[PDB]
Amino acid sequence: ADTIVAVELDTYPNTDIGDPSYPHIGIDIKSVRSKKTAKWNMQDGKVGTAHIIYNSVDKRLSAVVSYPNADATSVSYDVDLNDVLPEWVRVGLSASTGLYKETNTILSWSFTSKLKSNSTHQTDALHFMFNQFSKDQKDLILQGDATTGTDGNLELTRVSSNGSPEGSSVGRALFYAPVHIWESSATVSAFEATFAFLIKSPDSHPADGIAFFISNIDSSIPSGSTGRLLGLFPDAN
Amino acid sequence: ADTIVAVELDTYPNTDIGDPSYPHIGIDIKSVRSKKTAKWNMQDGKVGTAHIIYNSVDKRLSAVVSYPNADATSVSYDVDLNDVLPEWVRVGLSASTGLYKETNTILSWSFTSKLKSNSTHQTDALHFMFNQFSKDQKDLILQGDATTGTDGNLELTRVSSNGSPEGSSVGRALFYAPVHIWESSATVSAFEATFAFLIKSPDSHPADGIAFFISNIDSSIPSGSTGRLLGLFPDAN
Amino acid sequence: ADTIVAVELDTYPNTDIGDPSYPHIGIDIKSVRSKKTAKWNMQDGKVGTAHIIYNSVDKRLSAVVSYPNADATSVSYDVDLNDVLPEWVRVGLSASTGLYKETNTILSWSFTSKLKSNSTHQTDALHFMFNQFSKDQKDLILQGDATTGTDGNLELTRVSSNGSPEGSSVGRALFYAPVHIWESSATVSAFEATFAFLIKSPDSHPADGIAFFISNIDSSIPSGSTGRLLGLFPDAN
Amino acid sequence: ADTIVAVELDTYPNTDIGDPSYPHIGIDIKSVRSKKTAKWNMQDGKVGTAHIIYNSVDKRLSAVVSYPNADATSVSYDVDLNDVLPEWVRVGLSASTGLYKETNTILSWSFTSKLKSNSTHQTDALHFMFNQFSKDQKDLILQGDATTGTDGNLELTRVSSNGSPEGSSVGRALFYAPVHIWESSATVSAFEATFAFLIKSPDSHPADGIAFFISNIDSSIPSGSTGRLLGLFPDAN
Ligand SMILES: [Ca+2]
Ligand SMILES: [Ca+2]
Ligand SMILES: [Ca+2]
Ligand SMILES: [Ca+2]
Ligand SMILES: [Mn+2]
Ligand SMILES: [Mn+2]
Ligand SMILES: [Mn+2]
Ligand SMILES: [Mn+2]
Repeated sequence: ADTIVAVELDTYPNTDIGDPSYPHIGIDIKSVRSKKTAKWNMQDGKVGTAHIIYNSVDKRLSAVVSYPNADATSVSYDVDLNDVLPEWVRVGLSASTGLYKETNTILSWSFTSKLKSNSTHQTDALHFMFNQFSKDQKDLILQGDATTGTDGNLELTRVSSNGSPEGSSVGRALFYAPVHIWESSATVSAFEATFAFLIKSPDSHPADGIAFFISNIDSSIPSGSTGRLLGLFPDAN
Repeated sequence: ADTIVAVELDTYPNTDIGDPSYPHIGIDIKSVRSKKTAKWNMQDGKVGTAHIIYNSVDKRLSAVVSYPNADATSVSYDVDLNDVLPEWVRVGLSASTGLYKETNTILSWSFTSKLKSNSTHQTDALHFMFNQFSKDQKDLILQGDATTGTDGNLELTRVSSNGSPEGSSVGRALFYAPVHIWESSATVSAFEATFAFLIKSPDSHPADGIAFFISNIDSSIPSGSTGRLLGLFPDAN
Repeated sequence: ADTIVAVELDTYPNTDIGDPSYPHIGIDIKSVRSKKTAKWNMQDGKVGTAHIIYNSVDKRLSAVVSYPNADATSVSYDVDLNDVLPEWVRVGLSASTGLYKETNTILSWSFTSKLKSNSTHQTDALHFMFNQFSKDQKDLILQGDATTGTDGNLELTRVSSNGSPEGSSVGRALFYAPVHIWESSATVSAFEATFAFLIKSPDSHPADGIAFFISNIDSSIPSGSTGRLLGLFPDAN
Repeated sequence: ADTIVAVELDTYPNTDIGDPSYPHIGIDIKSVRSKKTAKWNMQDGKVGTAHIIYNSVDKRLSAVVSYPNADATSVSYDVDLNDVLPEWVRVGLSASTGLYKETNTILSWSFTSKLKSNSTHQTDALHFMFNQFSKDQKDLILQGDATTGTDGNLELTRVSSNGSPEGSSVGRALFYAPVHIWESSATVSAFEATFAFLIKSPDSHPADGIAFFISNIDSSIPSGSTGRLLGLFPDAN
């Protein structure tokens, strides 16, 4: 009733769980215990951009977190979303804070996803494009402390009037229209997403990080999703 | 609180209103009293396909209802949706029946729509692709007697087990995610849609017709939307 | 100077090479000796549709040849196009005949391909859409006996005035604009293509088959590309 | 044999022709004598972005040249490209210099274009995406002094090693694949393009300007296309 696949950006390495010793990216299937991990070179206060693709033919969850001038960090995990995700899913954004401070602002957001059938070709599909959120932003489902329009951006985490990334925070947002994972006569399916993000830390010990996650249209933030729980996974591991 | 712009397919010409004397297409702004009209050559039991575009620069509501081998029928009206539609709209499908019988089945359905901002370029946008509806069809909002999956199609109107188009009927359906008409820093906006439809009449006196309409996320079928009221307009004219 | 990756549709099983004992699909890297194979259930005179995807993160050449009502046939091979294809490639269509007769008509043709950079996001990319070829068809590069506009279709192989698939034939066609495989600051690349095809055989012993292939902008049909050589590979194996 | 429709960015107002008295934008059909004009507020050394759309239903050439924080400048002209452009066209970029200096660098470039037929729906079409040009840039046709990869950008005009916009210059570039304006069974056609540009002037008296133009696959720069001739129109007016 509340299951999710997440692609997470980890700034604050919680050794106690199983994350490497520095900032890392990887795939989480069912829990905080990411299945695959990788090391990315944090650039505090710098502009970033994430990417993520997959499909049934191959069924391989892959990611690419890039930085300008800086070199690429990727990770790939083999999994059957067919077996994991609800036939119909929802797409949103999560970011987190707790003891540590950090900014979680989204500049641009893009989502592509299609479904190939038996009939002939070019069956079903959907796209959502973002470069600036509004005070309106009505085809979006925000959770908790997310803020849209702050500075004309999707700000997952709590911010002040001067910047000052707040702590002990948590919220998220998902596109209105559900998504279609797999189907009766579908033999070739696909998903594509990219997203620029902006993490800012006055501290050298930045918060927790960000995260792009897939779950049920019903997905809700659990208890103390705060902290390293990036509001993707309850206390279970 | 319940306003709409509609592109309608009129099979049953109700002289009493203002529709020409044979089947016609045109633009309806606020009421049944379509603003522009045109004559299209009905092909009962044959496969059809509608199209419709517009934008602010130009602000001209235009349409093209085609038939294979058959020649094109188009109509164009000058209007300010900026002035008419809610800043945030919804996209759906309507078809109608009353004293007259006719089929209103959708084979394929496509929706494209984008928003150009000041920042730089390629700001906001969305796409929805359809070639076959499901028993599921969960990212769709159906109204009344619409049926999804019947034969793997979106069937706006009431059908029997042998075909037999039902009469005195009415229903519709809209994509889940709202749409974004105009905005703060948007100076160049656009909308694009095409759709194949299938109207079937055992009778020579076919029902009412079909209709592609834009309204509020709140849009609901009025009283006796049945008949020529194609469930787009209440009794007001 | 003349290298290619091909996704081929094999109707006429030439045991002497290494193809299974019935019609099959698979990946060919450098030669006729396809690297991966699979069994698809031919439906002579019936409408078909092929699909094919891949990318660097994963680097896995995958395919899906479907038939309506009929079940799916797929194959997947792990390869480094980065290491194989010219930084800049060309996209076309090949089909073949020799001792055996068969039809090789294309109804629809679709090509999607993009390149993700370091700068920010949504870097480079291209699309080409086909549902009917012309007597014109000017942004297409046809080779040999291919015919465009015959019946408003791309007909790779030689046809008569009554149908009568010709034999001992060979030709192909590619989109004008070159394609961009990999690049300096590209860390996330992708390719997507689908295509409906129509193979017709008065005989029970149909020709050779079809094939979607990637090569150099310079790609030319070799000697006796005819036969099982599907005009993709010279005599080398 | 050499005809063109152009959307031009005019920095250097040549009163002697018919351009207003300050920088302006407008539509040129057959000649320098733009048919429609409008006033845009130049921002030297600042980042800009142009847009342009049209189609048969409506047949209205429209444009939007925007600047960040700054307000929009648009122009619209009614014309029959069906009657003017070759059934098959080419898409490129032009910029100009002469007595006056100015920079003409392109950051991003985007092209969308489709063709609706009788068959059913979603007939033909093409897309080209740009955010950074290469030393390679092989699916592009550059003319004269255009430079690709200079700083990872398409630089239409002649630049030095320190910047120093050169004078008395002229060149352009077009996408490889031709374009399809109108056709046999096409009743609903469309074209869409946006583009960010960067004009830089050490002087207060900047060169000539930029220009997005449509012509024949054969289009070549005429004599002294230099100057206000923005290399779009020969000496004829
Ligand atoms: Ca952690
Ligand atoms: Ca009527
Ligand atoms: Ca063979
Ligand atoms: Ca001038
Ligand atoms: Mn972790
Ligand atoms: Mn009417
Ligand atoms: Mn073989
Ligand atoms: Mn001028």
